[PDB]
Amino acid sequence: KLWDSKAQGEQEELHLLKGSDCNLTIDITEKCLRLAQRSAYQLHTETSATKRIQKFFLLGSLNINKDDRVIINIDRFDPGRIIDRKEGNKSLHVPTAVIPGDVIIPLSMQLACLGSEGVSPFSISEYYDAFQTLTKNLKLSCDSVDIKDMLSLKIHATYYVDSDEISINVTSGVVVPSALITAVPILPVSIVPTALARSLSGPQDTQKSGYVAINNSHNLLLVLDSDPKLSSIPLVGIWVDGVISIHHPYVWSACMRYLYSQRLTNKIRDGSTGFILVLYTQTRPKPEFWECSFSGKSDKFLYCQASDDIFMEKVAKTRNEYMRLQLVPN
Repeated sequence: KLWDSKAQGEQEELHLLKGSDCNLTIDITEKCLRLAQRSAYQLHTETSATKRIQKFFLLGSLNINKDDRVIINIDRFDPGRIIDRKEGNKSLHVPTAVIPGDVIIPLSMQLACLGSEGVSPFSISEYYDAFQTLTKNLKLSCDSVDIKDMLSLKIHATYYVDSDEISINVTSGVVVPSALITAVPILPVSIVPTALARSLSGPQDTQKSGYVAINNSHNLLLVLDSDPKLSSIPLVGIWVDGVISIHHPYVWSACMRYLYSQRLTNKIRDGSTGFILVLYTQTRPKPEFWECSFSGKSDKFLYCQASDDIFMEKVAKTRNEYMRLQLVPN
């Protein structure tokens, strides 16, 4: 045995939305929706044979509240640019300017023909391809763990304009990995007191994470997520700093990242054997140790949509009105 796996506390079940009661909240500022409708109507009037389906992007920020409540605050519309790689004749549709920290939400909107009770948001023809691309990015990324790389959200909006007001039915849908991480508190393991370990047990509310290596003396060495030795060094887990508890969604995101990464080719401890998590919480001077395991289906995902009507005055009252959407999964 590489270390002692005896449980020192209650088991915990990890998932992205566990702390948030499986609920994902979306707040969209009525101003950015109004800009989206304006652009859609211009497009819809610039050509007459093309059916009215506009292609835009919305831009948001990811925020996590007092009680681990995940909220996406979408407040910027960006019509986007078209670029041509010349691989295929069809031109490509891309956001205007991808900002680091921006949640990119593809926005499709169309004027409803007569009446559409059935709502199909984030259809499989486009959402499915987008989510395949998303998980492909999640498998190969070398960057720090980012909660934004863990979900793919799209919005379909059906709108109508009359002389008095603009009315819009907004259906917003998201997909995300379903994997639950089983976590068991375990007894502390000796860590080589390197400079990283000393700075880690020391004192900003910025999350950071890394990976866990082992040396000849069977002592644990903490490693940065940017260390080039990671490609073949034997890895047994991760370290995470800067959260209040294990229920913070950043922890589930880091666990998923460790399990999925194919840049780490020497993961001698994984989900079947159990791997180590060194958690440097903000409420304790020393880290907590957990053994994590997973045994279910690897490529299964959670998804859902929400929809609501909104009625807007033609004149944008100088308010900060917004629309709140929740998560109602299948």
